[PDB]
Amino acid sequence: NNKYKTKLCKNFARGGTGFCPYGLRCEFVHPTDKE
Ligand SMILES: [Zn+2]
Repeated sequence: NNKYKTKLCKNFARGGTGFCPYGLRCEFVHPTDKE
């Protein structure tokens, strides 16, 4: 289900930028990040 590391970025939150400045190195987990 969840290992608790599913922190959808404020960047990728609807109404935000949609781009994390950190990219892949972003600590916040993207909804794009699949297994
Ligand atoms: Zn991110």
